[PDB]
Amino acid sequence: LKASSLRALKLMDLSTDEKVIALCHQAKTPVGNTAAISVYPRSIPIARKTLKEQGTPEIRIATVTNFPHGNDDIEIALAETRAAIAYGADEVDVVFPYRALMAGNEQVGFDLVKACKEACAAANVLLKVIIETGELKDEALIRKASEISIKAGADFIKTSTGRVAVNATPESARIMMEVIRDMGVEKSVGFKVTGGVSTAEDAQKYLAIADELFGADWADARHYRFSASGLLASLLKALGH
Repeated sequence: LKASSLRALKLMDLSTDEKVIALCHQAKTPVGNTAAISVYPRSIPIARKTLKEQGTPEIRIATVTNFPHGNDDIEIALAETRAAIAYGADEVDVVFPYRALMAGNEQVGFDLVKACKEACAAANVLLKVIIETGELKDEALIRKASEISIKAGADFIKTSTGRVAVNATPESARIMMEVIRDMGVEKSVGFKVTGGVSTAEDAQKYLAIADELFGADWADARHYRFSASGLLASLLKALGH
């Protein structure tokens, strides 16, 4: 559990200016740095300044766009993504238009993700795509949203916004990672769990899914992330802090 907890901590996207600064401080933990912090776009500049000032410039800055709604207006999602890039994001987590998919429109999800990926790729920014598994609910829809996102060039597929009633489950995590495996894209596509990981014991289980599917070396920071309320504290407690 100590080994899994240290591993999970180093895979976290940890999520007023004073609160952003505090977040950056919290990412620099006694046992190592989280992979990233996650803030709203407007907070990226002050976060970058803080991370540099505390000597942790390698902590990535992630942000969110089309968020949390997953609306199907490509031009708005793209403008927000371009703004996130311009603010200085290292990574952008865009919400997939999951309601449109549930209404039978697969193409708009492809087009939205693709537009955002093209912007991100031009700037060497990673794109994560939030599919909102807790709203999709159905295995087939979770697979479909995952598949479309991957085909459109997602660098990560992500369970959830954290803003709806149901976020990640072990089953939705397994389904999404199976899509990565089945599509043969494990080298280029990561998986991010949001919600459902309250404890160090939970984190261990989610990591074990990846280890079982791909082998224990797969889940590095380019391929696996965590975000959940309370998780950092639980991980630190497991590690003696």
